[PDB]
Amino acid sequence: TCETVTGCTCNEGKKEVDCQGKSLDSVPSGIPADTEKLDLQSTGLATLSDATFRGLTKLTWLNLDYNQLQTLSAGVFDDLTELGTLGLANNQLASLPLGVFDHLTQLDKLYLGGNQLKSLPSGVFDRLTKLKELRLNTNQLQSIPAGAFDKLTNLQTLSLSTNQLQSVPHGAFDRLGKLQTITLFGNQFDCSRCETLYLSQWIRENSNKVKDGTGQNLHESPDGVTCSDGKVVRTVTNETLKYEC
Amino acid sequence: KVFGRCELAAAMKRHGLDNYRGYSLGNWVCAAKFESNFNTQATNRNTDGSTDYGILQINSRWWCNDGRTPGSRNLCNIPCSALLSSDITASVNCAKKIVSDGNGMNAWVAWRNRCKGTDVQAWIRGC
Repeated sequence: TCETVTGCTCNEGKKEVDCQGKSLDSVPSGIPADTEKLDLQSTGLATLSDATFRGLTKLTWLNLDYNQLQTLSAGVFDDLTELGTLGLANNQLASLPLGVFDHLTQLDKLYLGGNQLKSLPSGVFDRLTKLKELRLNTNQLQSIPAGAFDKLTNLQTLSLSTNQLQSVPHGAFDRLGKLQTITLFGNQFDCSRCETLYLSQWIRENSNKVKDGTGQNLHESPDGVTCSDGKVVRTVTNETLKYEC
Repeated sequence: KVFGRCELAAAMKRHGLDNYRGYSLGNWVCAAKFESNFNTQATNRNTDGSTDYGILQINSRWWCNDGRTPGSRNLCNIPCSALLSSDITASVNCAKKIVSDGNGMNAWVAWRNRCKGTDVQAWIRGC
């Protein structure tokens, strides 16, 4: 029972504020300025702005899953320099602002699954050099920008399943030396395109990474990623595309 | 187990999903395809510390008990481990409770994203 945040529950010891499942008309004003964990999942939040989290500089965990957010402001996360986990899954996000995550240099997990993203801004992840987990699955992504993932040298899990990808740019995964798990199924890879060749060779070379989920102890599914014409992607070689390429 | 498309359609039909709550067989096949890639053992962890399990990605917040999820309700009365089996009976039985809970198949986010409102019967054609 929160003394200072009406109708939310608290653990002042653990610096936790839990408002999950409370109908919110705005983010409450009485949140302790030393709060570390803030749960706002399923509160019905419809907008955020540059000032919404202002002053919550100790936050390390913020959960905005299952709200009604359609856009974010460029500065909404500005103050939150110690954030380690950001939950933005299962909102209605149609786009991300340029620089939206740039202050989150300690971010460890970023959940953007289950939105309506069609594209990613130029360099949106570049500041996130400690990111271990990125979920972009179940969106509407039409492409990935060249070098989108290049700064993500600590990344272990990248989820890209259920999107609208027809290819990935050449060397898209080059810098991901710590990758363990990637999801690629449910896209529409156009295996007539020369860009396929980078992707098929990658999957042959990294076949133990290609999985049907993000959890531990799941056996690889390198043949579960299929071209829009039904062919398994990893079977497509330079020789397969000798005519086209 | 990774099911083939027609193999799963056959299994879901055997277990009574065709037209369950108004949802044709194609809805259930398509849902499995985009939720789990037909993989009975796929899991995905969520921000609130719950986990989505198995071929239909049933969550440990409301539906199954995984012993590590805060405020769990276990409405299917089943360890989540039972939803990782190669036999789909338990996930089907629990899916029947989910689709009965008021919002139909809207619970399934990848279904809602990729299958809802499409020609889902394509997922059982050729079988």
